[PDB]
Amino acid sequence: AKLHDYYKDEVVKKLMTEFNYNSVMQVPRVEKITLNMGVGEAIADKKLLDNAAADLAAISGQKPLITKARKSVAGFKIRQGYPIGCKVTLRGERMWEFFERLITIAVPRIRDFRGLSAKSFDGRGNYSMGVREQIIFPEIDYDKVDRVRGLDITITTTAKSDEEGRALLAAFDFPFR
Amino acid sequence: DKKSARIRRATRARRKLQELGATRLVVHRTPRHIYAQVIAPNGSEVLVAASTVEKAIAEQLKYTGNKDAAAAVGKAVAERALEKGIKDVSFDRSGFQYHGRVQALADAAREAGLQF
Amino acid sequence: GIREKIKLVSSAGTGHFYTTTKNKRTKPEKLELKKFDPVVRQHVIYKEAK
Amino acid sequence: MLQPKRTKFRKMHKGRNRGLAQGTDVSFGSFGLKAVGRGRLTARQIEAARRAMTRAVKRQGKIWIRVFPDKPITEKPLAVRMGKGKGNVEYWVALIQPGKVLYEMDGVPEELAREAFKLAAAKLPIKTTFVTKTVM
Amino acid sequence: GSTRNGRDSEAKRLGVKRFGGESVLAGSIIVRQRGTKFHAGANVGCGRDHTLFAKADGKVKFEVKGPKNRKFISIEAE
Amino acid sequence: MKKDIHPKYEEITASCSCGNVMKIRSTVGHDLNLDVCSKCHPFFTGKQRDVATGGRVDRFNKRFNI
RNA sequence: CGGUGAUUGGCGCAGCCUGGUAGCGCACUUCGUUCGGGACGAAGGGGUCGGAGGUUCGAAUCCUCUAUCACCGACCA
RNA sequence: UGCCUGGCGGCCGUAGCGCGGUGGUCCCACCUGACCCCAUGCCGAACUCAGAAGUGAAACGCCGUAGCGCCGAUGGUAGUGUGGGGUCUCCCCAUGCGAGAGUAGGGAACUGCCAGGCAA
RNA sequence: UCCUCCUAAAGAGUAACGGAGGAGCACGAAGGUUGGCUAAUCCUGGUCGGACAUCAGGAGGUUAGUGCAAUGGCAUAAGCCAGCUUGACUGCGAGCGUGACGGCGCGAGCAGGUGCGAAAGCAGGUCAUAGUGAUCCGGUGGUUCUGAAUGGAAGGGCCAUC
RNA sequence: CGACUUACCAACCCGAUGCAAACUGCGAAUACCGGAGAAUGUUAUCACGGGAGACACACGGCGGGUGCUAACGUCCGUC
RNA sequence: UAGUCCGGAUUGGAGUCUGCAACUCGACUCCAUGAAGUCGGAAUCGCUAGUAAUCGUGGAUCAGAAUGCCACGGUGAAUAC
Repeated sequence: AKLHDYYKDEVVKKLMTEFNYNSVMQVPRVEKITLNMGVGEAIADKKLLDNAAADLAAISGQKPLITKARKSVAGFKIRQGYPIGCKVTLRGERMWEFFERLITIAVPRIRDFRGLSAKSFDGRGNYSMGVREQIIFPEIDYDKVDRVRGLDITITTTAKSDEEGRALLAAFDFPFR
Repeated sequence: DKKSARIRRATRARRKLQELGATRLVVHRTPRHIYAQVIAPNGSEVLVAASTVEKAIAEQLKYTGNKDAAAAVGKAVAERALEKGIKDVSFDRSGFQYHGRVQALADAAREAGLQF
Repeated sequence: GIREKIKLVSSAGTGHFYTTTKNKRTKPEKLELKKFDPVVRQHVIYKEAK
Repeated sequence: MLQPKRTKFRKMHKGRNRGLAQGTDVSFGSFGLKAVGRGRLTARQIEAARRAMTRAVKRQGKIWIRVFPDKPITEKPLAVRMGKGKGNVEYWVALIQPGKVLYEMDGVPEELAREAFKLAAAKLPIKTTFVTKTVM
Repeated sequence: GSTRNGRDSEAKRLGVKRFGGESVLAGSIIVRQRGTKFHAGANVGCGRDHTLFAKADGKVKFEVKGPKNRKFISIEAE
Repeated sequence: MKKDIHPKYEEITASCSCGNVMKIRSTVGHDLNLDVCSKCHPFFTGKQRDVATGGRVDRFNKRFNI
């Protein structure tokens, strides 16, 4: 958590002059980082989900939870209560360490990288990015994996507008294509 | 919501408990100044009310809102409940899990002589 | 039709038994229920039989 | 023929036609065709009284149809005895109370609307009258 | 031709048996009903068929309580 | 956090070709050798070679020689 | 007038019973043999189950209404 | 005795939504750290523990605002018990009851017990 | 034969070859207790991924769910999840409802023995209403109740049951 | 691989308008249950015992299903 | 022993020659790219001696433009009961 203490008196102090806040609790704070992995093809192989659950054990810092199907559709042959994905909702102490490792030594590992999209906001201030490889994280030994499908990082903040949550990530230099 | 989710949580232990006409012990756990009171079965009046917000309790305690402060409330309730001739009560969790300060307030009442 | 009937015979000294039904072709395991025995006035574990 | 689309039930009861009407005030147009007698209008009678009325007010203008049948009527076939089930649905009637405005019209003079509602009133089994949109 | 209906059932004889202020001996069925149309109140029990049976030889009295206004059935004690 | 179900959280020391030694908490193992970091990456110089790429008049005058 | 049972490739049949796939004999397209056709070998293409409207996560399959395609009837005065 | 606040009730939209303003010495909430009591079908987000640096931001309480929701007259109309009548698939008369919808209007809740702060 | 709505005329009941649908099952968890939680359908963003799989946020409010066709009911949730268990127990049962009757249905409370919960308390099945047939005769086990002179036994009777 | 003109059909809310036995954010009059009271009625009320008959109904008003809001038609509830 | 340092199509950029001029519509070079293809169904072709098979060179045509045609050599079989 190097950039956790950097948040306390170089990011909150910066945001008090960009949107003229009157209280110290009016600053947008980040709440959680959720790592979905939409495997999808677990109807054919059950161990494909177990290899997908092993990738989040190295990319994140803890064990994933498999996600059952909410509804049931026939266009993809899934039933009610079938594991079709896996998620890691990391927050608290280990999220400042994961956000440190992501934007510094994992975003420049993206093949054919130009910059992150600055319009990927949900109208509230919650950013969501999507990567297409596992090899952007150094924890994978490149020989145990057999699937191109990566994951998607969702950063949930406590902002209200898209511009208000844009200035929160802008302190971490967050390359902004 | 945090407040209204606890009101519906305790309503099973409120509507059933007042159907029997039992003099209930309602606790209210708070991170500072935990409360507890004895309520008559009509629901509109109380009999015994004591907590750490009074100056007769918090002067003998270092911090109000931990386990040994909750033990001082449940002892002070049972010493005043026996003065009114009230022996048999029924404990009400009021939407709090019976693990920590709401257990030590209930353990200290069963040590002093409040039979429930 | 599918759910046939069985007989839970007491393992105690008496011959009192409860009757019930159990689907054999889906859950073929025997029952090990623990009901009250009115002869011994005990709570003896019952076992499945025919 | 004004016919409903996917009703909840195929066949309903006969029902009485007691009471008064609700559509009394002329709302959409300026001149209305208000009913006086108590009867009912089958689905062919609205469409037949529309052809003899729209042609007299030559197609410029606008005509509102304030009634819709949504009520099935059964009919037993010939040489069929009583009972043995309910008859088959043949046509659709609109229960007309006294005071119900049938048609409305706007965009025509008062003389053209007078000599056109009379052409539609001769197609209907009920006695109608000529009404005008009043203020308030 | 033929018909496909003509089937119904033994009317269940539901509704309220004992009305308003009308002394009922404990255990007396008051309301026999499908669901909890009428809810059990003071001194009145609810069965496994939502039959609110009396529990104290007294009167009856229906009410409306809470914030849902559910006729409620209590028992004045005389 | 729970026990016996989560992977190891041993602190390692990463290093890139720019000499930017930065310690992180991860699950790689013994050590980590990296290529680039958030600094010394062609993201602010990568767009420099993209704006002045297009153009055909200046391509023509190199074959005109005067 | 009803009642019983089907309407699936250009032809007509299995598949429905017991819901998760549309298949067979022909024909047609191309190549091969023959001077050339016919025949014969090889590769391949073509319907998405009459229509609507239920049931379920899902319908050719399960139910109801329809259209004309066959068979069975239609009493005794 | 007043203003506040917290817990427990009656009543349940005249009581609920929206907008604007305001509250922190009390109280309350956010928050702080979690090795430990406990616990996440992963995460201490929830629950639980030990404390009080900061804020009233989110939540909650209070006030104003009718922009909605809601209450609701008086009169009229429909309907109908009893006794008669008619151009009797419907309607009227005598008498008794009397809607629903709509209008004027009211309307930003009232109050009981106990504890704490403050002014008296 | 049974269950749900309407006809059925605001207590109950009420017919027709009247109008619409279902049942002759299932479950040892889909039951009991304790603890916690609130969806459907849309909108935006995001790797394969698209109208619809999984993740984040907003509106919305029970239009969702309740094993099963319908009605009534459900936020204290009867809906969902997890831990422990078998009260889906025996002998009763004041008091009513509904039937001409055979019958059917609810049931406070007592004794014994347990299950859950710290405790107050709940549990003698499933949110309720269909999932079913009387007797005779015969079979299985227990109980010396009787047992044709006496002592047994066979056969009868009672209980559980096919 | 991208799209310019757009006589036309048209989902949800918004304003207005009707309909429904299987729709009810509303809601009567009658009818039914229980309690108090004056008057009247040969106890007209209930239970038990002896004896039956009857269980083919018809019409008129009112609320209806059905038939064609046809029948001295048929099936219901009350008088 | 892998579609792999096999194979070279397709395609982008930069050029050389020829010709009055190379977009339709030439040949060649440099860099980059990497496809189908893993011995081929019915059926069918050529060959018994320097023959088949494999490799390169030269000429005509021609300003430039061949895998085609015409010729020249290097290695060099098997079988014909």
